[PDB]
Amino acid sequence: SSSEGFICPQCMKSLGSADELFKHYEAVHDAGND
Amino acid sequence: NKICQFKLVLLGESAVGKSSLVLRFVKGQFHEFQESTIGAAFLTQTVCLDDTTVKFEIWDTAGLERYHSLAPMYYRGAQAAIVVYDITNEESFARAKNWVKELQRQASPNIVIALSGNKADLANKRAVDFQEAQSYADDNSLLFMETSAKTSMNVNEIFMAIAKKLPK
Ligand SMILES: Nc1nc2c(ncn2[C@@H]2O[C@H](COP(=O)(O)OP(=O)(O)OP(=O)(O)O)[C@@H](O)[C@H]2O)c(=O)[nH]1
Ligand SMILES: [Mg+2]
Ligand SMILES: [Zn+2]
Repeated sequence: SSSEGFICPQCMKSLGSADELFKHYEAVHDAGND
Repeated sequence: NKICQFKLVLLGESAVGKSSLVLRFVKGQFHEFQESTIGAAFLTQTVCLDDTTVKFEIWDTAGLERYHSLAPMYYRGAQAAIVVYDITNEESFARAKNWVKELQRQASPNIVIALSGNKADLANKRAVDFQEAQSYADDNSLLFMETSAKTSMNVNEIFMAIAKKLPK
């Protein structure tokens, strides 16, 4: 797991693109959902 | 003795030297051919002061404008920031002020902000006067130093200044 890239700062999940990161973050870390 | 952990974020225009600054601090290294960051890189390093081990969890963000909207994800819950400009580039200093503003408006109320005037080894090509940057820092309670990731000038010093100011 690369120490650089579109890493989620909350769980350190490495995602393949910025869009996948935004998607991931909103599904798992924002206020239950949205 | 005790250990204090803090999330720290590096922000600033592309090519100002954010990844170089942190590589210097973390690894004691510097690359002339450092690659532009894609997204953000995670690094960590400690300082010690007043019996306290201060551990920085560092997010080195990509400065390119296309990544602007990702920055808030990385400075969410950040207790410290370093906004970096290039002393040979007055426009990079204008972009630095706008990052400082965004931080004032959108970051945690407790954030300790440092301002780095980087590439100070190139002082013979200076575009940004020291006292102008200092005046801006003083007026906004920013910690300001001119640094050089290349020579190592003030690199440890700026991170130590942050540590001092952070609630411990
Ligand atoms: N002379 C001099 N060159 C520096 C200094 N710091 C960084 N550089 C060089 O400036 C170029 C860009 O540095 P980076 O660390 O990659 O800049 P960055 O802010 O991380 O750029 P992005 O990741 O695109 O946002 C590289 O060639 C570095 O070697 C410095 O203090 N003095
Ligand atoms: Mg970089
Ligand atoms: Zn995550």
